[PDB]
Amino acid sequence: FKNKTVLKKRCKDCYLVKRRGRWYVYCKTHPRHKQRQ
Amino acid sequence: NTRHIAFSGNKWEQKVYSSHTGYPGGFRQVTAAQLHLRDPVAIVKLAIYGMLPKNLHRRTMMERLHLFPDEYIPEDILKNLVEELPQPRKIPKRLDEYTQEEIDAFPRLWTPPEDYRL
Amino acid sequence: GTQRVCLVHPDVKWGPGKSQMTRAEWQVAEATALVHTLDGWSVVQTMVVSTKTPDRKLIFGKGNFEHLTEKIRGSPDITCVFLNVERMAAPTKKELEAAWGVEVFDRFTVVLHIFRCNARTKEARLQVALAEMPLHRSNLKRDVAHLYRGVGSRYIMGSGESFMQLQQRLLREKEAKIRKALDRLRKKRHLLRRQRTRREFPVISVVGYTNCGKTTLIKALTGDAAIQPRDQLFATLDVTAHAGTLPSRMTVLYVDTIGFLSQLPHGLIESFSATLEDVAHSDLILHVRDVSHPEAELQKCSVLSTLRGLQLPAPLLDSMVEVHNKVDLVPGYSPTEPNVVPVSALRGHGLQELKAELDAAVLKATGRQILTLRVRLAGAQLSWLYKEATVQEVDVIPEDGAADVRVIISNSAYGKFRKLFP
Amino acid sequence: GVIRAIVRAGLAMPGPPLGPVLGQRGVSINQFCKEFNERTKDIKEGIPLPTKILVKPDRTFEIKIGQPTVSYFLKAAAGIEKGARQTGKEVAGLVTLKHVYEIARIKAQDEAFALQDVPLSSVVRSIIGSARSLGIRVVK
Amino acid sequence: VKQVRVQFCPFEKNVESTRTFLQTVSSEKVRSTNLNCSVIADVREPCVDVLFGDGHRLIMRGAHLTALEMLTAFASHIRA
Amino acid sequence: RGRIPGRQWIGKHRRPRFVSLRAKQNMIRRLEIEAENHYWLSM
Amino acid sequence: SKAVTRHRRVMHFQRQKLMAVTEYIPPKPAIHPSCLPGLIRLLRREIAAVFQDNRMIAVCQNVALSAEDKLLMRHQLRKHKILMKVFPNQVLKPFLEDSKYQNLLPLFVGHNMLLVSEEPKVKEMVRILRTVPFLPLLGGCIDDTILSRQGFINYSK
Amino acid sequence: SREYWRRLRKQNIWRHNRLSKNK
Amino acid sequence: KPKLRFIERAPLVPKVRREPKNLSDIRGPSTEATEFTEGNFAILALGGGYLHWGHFEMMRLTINRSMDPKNMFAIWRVPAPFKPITRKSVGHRMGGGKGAIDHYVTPVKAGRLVVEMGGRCEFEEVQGFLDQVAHKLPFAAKAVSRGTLEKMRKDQEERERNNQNPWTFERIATANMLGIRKVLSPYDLTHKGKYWGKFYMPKRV
RNA sequence: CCCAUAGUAGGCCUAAAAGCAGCCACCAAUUAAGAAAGCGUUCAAGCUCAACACAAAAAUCCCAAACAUAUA
RNA sequence: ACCUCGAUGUUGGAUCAGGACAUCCCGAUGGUGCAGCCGCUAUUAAAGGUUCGUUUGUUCAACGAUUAAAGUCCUACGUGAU
Ligand SMILES: Nc1nc2c(ncn2[C@@H]2O[C@H](COP(=O)(O)OP(=O)(O)OP(=O)(O)O)[C@@H](O)[C@H]2O)c(=O)[nH]1
Ligand SMILES: [Mg+2]
Ligand SMILES: [Mg+2]
Ligand SMILES: [Mg+2]
Ligand SMILES: [Mg+2]
Ligand SMILES: [Mg+2]
Ligand SMILES: [Mg+2]
Ligand SMILES: [Mg+2]
Ligand SMILES: [Mg+2]
Ligand SMILES: [Zn+2]
Repeated sequence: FKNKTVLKKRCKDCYLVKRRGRWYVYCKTHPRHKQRQ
Repeated sequence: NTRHIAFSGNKWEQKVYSSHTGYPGGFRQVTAAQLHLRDPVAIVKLAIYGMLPKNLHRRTMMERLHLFPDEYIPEDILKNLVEELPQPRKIPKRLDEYTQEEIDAFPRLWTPPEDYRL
Repeated sequence: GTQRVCLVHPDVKWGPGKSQMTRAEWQVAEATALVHTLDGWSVVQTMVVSTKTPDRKLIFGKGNFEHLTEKIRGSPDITCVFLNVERMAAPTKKELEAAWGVEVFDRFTVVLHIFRCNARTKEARLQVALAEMPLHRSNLKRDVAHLYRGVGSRYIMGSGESFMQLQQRLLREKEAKIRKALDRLRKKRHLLRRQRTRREFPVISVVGYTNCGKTTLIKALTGDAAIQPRDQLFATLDVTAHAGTLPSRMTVLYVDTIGFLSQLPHGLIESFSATLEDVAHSDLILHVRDVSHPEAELQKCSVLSTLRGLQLPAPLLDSMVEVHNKVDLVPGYSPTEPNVVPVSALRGHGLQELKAELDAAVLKATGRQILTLRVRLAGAQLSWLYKEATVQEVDVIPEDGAADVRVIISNSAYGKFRKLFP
Repeated sequence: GVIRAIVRAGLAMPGPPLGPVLGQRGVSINQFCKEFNERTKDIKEGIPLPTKILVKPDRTFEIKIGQPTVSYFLKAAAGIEKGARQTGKEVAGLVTLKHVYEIARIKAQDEAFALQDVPLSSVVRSIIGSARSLGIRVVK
Repeated sequence: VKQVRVQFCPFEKNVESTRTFLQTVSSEKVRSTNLNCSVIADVREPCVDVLFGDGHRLIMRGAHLTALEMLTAFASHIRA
Repeated sequence: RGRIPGRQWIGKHRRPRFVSLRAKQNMIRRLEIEAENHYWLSM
Repeated sequence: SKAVTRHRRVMHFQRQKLMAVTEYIPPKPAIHPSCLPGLIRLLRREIAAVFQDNRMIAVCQNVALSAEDKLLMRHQLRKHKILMKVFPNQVLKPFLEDSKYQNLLPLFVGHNMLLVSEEPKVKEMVRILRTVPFLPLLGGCIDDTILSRQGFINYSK
Repeated sequence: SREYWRRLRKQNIWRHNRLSKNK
Repeated sequence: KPKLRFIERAPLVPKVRREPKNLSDIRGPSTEATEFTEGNFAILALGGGYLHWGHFEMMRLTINRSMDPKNMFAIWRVPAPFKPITRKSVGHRMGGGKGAIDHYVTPVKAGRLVVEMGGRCEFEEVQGFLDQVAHKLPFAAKAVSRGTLEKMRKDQEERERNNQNPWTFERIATANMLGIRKVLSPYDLTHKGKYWGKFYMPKRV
């Protein structure tokens, strides 16, 4: 998880989810794509 | 029934009650939910204390104030009681509480498709 | 900034400083090249002046110093003076500046200025800041004179440290911060090297004197196009790795390095150790030699001394493969020493022979073995060998459904293979 | 699975280009090259021939072969050994529309190659495009 | 999974679900997943009968079931 | 916490000031009076 | 502070009030407007010509086959004079009522592929379908006479 | 004309590929 | 020569006379280079500011790298840095005369085009890197086509026409109602409240 | 979301570079597919895509209490 | 150059430490060019801890030996009516 003010899907598998009050980019194939707002 | 007060919005989690014991590192900040779970009277007591004028009569007024978490009230206090003030907020009715007559009166606003699993 | 410069070359004729490998004309040419590299100004005038004693508050004997003073002060076009010396003490700088009414620069300051001007990456900026710290400490007097404002010993309050002394304290802390930052940079560069080290990429560090064609040679070897050699000096100011294939179909990382100049303070180049440690962590060192340049021997001495000061491993110092570039400029050049390859990067003449020689050197230096190995087809062993080693020839035995592959394999890969496919 | 190759009829040589890839899926390379040489004898010699081998899970061969390539065939028709470098301006041979028709007569007849379009236009257009891509001009 | 049979009457309506189920199950990817698994797309209300490798039968009457629901039940019973 | 540097209302970093509905209504009322003044001066 | 500053300078409170009062007020439209009230004809002619020319028509769902399997089926069909056709349902729907095919409406939904011919090789076509236990024969209408699959089987035999 | 639309589709695919080169 | 031309750090003939920082050259709407010329796309400056050689290099490198030379061309719509900005020595006390010329800038006013692009391309192909450059510019900026520029101008006109507010900054300032000219600036009589220093409020009517 | 056969491993270049190391050409078959926009392969193989079809953080301790709905 | 020149005593050190977290160690967690060991990076966490010495008046730095670590700061560069 890296903190980013602008969230970008870095591959087809990245998906956006608003959890615990903020947006997250989650990815299972490339976990390094994981971003937190 | 001060235990059964209701906060609008997310105040239960956002409203923070702050105090300082005086000793270093004695700054305590407890959310409304935590303070309510600890003391079932603190929320209303603090609200009244804040709203009362900030002079030397405030503590006497708070002495006149009586707070009870639940329906139970002491017998002497009950005998003292004179009038009951109307509740400031009218409690909305739940579906379980709505009568069938009211449900029938309220119209159906749309025809759901017959072949929808819902 | 648009500063016409008068070049002053002190020619030492006896005793220490009497170089036996270079001539004043060649040194003047090198200094002119340095200023032209610095760009934006040129040598309006040149003066080579004798100096029996090179170490003085005034580098020249009183007579020659007065002669130079007259010439410099009578020439109005001159805006600055570049004294072709390694480093000049603050007293000498102050006295010459006052006498000649101009700004005096030494080779140290000129190289520092070109670095500051053409440094792009933050790593380069930090390293040149470290290299500047000496020049700063030398120049605080002049730099903070106007801040000093002629106040001393009369104020009785505050930190007892004088203005000069507390400026020294501030510069001490500044240097400490810079050194801490370079330590962090060294750690980060180690992180970067980790992956290539684990994959056991053979690495060849290309070193040599400045403007030897190191970058051009790397471009020729790799076949890349984004690599841009320059006519200017100190063009390559960052250490970068470029992949290139050898005749044995082996990939090798050529590591480009900073150029080396003679007659410079060691600390200048040594301040780039944070990024030049990639040479220390190399597998082979390729020394490029602009044999066409008249000062080839002096450049050899300078580069060898610089490497020794950089403290590269002695085994790495040994086996340094020497290539003589720019041979086209010297028609009919015949290499004398053995184990030396003549090449012409621009014209790409001896590049094939150089590639073969450095391939052999890599095989010797990386503990890699060229051996024939029999594998079973359909067992993924062939694909594994392709991916984890450089295969050179696959002779298929159809009768046994197998194949003998001639592979240059490291010991680690060989062990992994023997365990994975018994 | 299906393995595609452009093996040259005479050049059935096991090993460098075929050995590894063929073995990876499980094969008898001797059998494969023997059958390919049988096909080479059946057809002219010394010419690339696309193949459509299907390595069955039972470890058996069904070699399917058809017409020679289009590029080499056109080069032979135009009398060229190596194709043009630019191929847009460089030209090394010319072929007539009649010759193109004649070669197409024996082209759209291979099952695997899918060239079974009844209209002559469908195939003549494709071969014309192939020639235009190559260093061959379409006469008249 | 062993065998799958889909029956429907196209001239009769309410067959879209079963037709799409057939087009999805017969998909070359699905059949290649288990070449042994045999489909029999008979046709003659609409129904789907799936016999699994363990001799277990699933019957989905797709008269009022969407193809998504039928396929989800089919996959759940595959997972078993 | 929550300090305004220097003096409120003068510096580069002033305490923010926000217009209330009351202030907006007052200004609009004055504007209406002045518009009527324009009309009565136009003749 | 200069008139032009690198930061948004604080406005005099009266200027702030002026800016607030003179803000753009969009026109409110009373009732929200939101809740107030070539190739196609080429294939039209193609479908009309197909219907007129073919004496027998059948349809199927050849969508579960591989590219090569579909190509092989097409080759087997071309071995006979029968021709397989693909058209979008979106434009096939009008044609049924256009050509007076009322019973054909609940037959072309989803993927649909036509098998138009004049000489029925239906016997060998069904034989070919048999070795592939899917891709059911779907109802068709020979010479303006709707035939179910049982009708096609009887006609074949 | 079938070929008109075929060429149109080819050009549209080219345009999409050019746009996607950077994406 | 489709690729964007190199811009020199300072004029070949350096200016000798230090000149004041007339910020009015940044203040207010732009009256020059406000329209397209030999191009269909551009970077519009929605605010005033000074462009340095660093900004020019950023623009040149980004646009040159990201453009297609055989199908796109770019052209500067802003002159090379000419206005000299002077800086005193670090830590110098106030007084002692004006500082020496340090850098050169080029002023840019709101509503001006900085770079203009054209060629066999549509907006979507260029808007990406044009927006990158605009975002990295020292003032608010936006990648705008001819169509989009006309659309935004027409939208501004439509808002001005149909605004339901009886009161407009233009009217109040011109009539000096409430005596607000005591608080306003003479420039405001022409800026109509849409400009504040170097900033242009586009939503402002 | 579904789906992807194929003139052919387009030529040249190279040991090989087959859509994809690089240069030229970029036509064309199918109802519908870039001589390929991305992964991937030493090269192939394989995976997709375009196509048909249906905002914030600092150092003593937060900082009125609270409140969304009774007619300007 | 805004308070203080009818005095607001000044750098280091001792003593006692209050506080912030932008965490050096200890806790929890995501990523990794995370095989393991060391690590690097980020989120959360300030309850607790954060060494002793040789020169040097030194804060620092260098060096020696350690440590889990020998954190960055604010406190009138905390604290001389101690
Ligand atoms: N290799 C080579 N370079 C030549 C020759 N003749 C001229 N040159 C010039 O040599 C220069 C070498 O530039 P680089 O290769 O960048 O220099 P370098 O050795 O990397 O050193 P730095 O400039 O300090 O990075 C270029 O300007 C070439 O044009 C020649 O025969 N061989
Ligand atoms: Mg270089
Ligand atoms: Mg204040
Ligand atoms: Mg698709
Ligand atoms: Mg004062
Ligand atoms: Mg004053
Ligand atoms: Mg006093
Ligand atoms: Mg934290
Ligand atoms: Mg201080
Ligand atoms: Zn991802």
